[PDB]
Amino acid sequence: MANDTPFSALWQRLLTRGWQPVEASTVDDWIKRVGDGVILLSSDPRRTPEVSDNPVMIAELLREFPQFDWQVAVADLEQSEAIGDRFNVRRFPATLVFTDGKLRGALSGIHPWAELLTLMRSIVDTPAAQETVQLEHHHHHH
Repeated sequence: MANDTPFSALWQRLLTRGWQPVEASTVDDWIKRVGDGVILLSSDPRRTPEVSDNPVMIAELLREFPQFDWQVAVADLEQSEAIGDRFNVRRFPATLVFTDGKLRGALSGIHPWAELLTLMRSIVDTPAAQETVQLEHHHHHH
């Protein structure tokens, strides 16, 4: 891993709320380790009035599924583009649904509650089993 790096005060404020800062590359190993969790991409950008969203409702989501212990990560602004591409969310703000150490999908659309429950539940209906392929190294050379 790295040494942890707060890019700016605008960034570090998210770390004050919590969550792990991940990259498009190192998110792979992160997922396999945590098993169950959600990655927050670069969500809502600035507008003009305070009609923004900001990740505050993701907490109640997490606590609504207390069956698993979810780890939440943040994909910065840059990593979100590569990560979004990889998980086929195109390039739009969405939460990545990871359970069982495997990808369930993304949450693009469905913003208010009620519908979110059934929509997400439809995807996380039944638990599964992961392929289990964790190649970790100490020092092969670097």
